[PDB]
Amino acid sequence: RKRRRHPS
Amino acid sequence: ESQYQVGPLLGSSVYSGIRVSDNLPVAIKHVEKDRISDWGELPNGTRVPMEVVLLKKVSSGFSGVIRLLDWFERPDSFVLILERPEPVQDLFDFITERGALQEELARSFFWQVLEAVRHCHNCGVLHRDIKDENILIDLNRGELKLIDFGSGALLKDTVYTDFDGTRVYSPPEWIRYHRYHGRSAAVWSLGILLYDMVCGDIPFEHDEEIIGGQVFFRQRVSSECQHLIRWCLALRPSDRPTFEEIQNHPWMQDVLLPQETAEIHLH
Ligand SMILES: NCCCNC(=O)c1ccc(-c2cccc3sc(C(N)=O)cc23)s1
Repeated sequence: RKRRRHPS
Repeated sequence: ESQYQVGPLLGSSVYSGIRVSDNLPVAIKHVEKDRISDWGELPNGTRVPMEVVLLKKVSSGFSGVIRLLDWFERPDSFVLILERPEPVQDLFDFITERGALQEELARSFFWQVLEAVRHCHNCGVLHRDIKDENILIDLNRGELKLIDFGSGALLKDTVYTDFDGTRVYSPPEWIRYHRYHGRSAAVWSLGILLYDMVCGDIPFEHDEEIIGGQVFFRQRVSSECQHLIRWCLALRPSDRPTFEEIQNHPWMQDVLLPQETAEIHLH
């Protein structure tokens, strides 16, 4: 899988 | 401008700073008035962003939260002066660099985050954006610190129908009904966080997975830790544990002290 940030 | 020396940018708008007073390392957060959704009143009835209200309320002395040292109003923005530990790394970058954390380290970190969220609740503040991105590690002290109250609210026991937090950490009842209670929502996000710590990434990316309530462990995780995560990620809010039941869970016993955690895992 691809680990990433997620915005607020 | 004269009270602090401004340095270069960190993340997006927060800059490195030094307090001229005593050469203390600070962080200088700028918030555009035009981009602020929720406004509050101060104890002296001054109109400020909710972020400042919540930061003032949690800035007692318990250092599991990044404290607001000072703030300024400008014509089109507010400037927040926050403490800056050095050296620091956020828990998102730490997990990316190191992968799935050992259970001992995950126990220490998760415990400190629990103590910081309880502190927020004790001061009448609901964070509403608990995730690895919103947690700083002081690498020398082995102390975690909560950041970014910009999606926060005053804690209430009645239902919330608004949310500006991270969707992939939001609970099933929000996805489905646009409805949640603060405590049971916070426990859900802490379930995501704990999975993220022991498995090296968050369990759910899509709404279907969030409301599905199936938790597949992609990494070796003890049965005690699997049970705690499954319990925090119960579909029905009322079936989730209290902060008391989490911290009394068998998996959470014999936690490392911050300095022990730094010596063993960070140095
Ligand atoms: N892939 C590298 C990204 C680099 N990024 C970083 O290191 C950091 C970004 C910002 C940091 C920070 C340090 C001290 C106080 C506060 S308060 C606050 C907030 N948003 O409220 C953020 C911070 S740390």
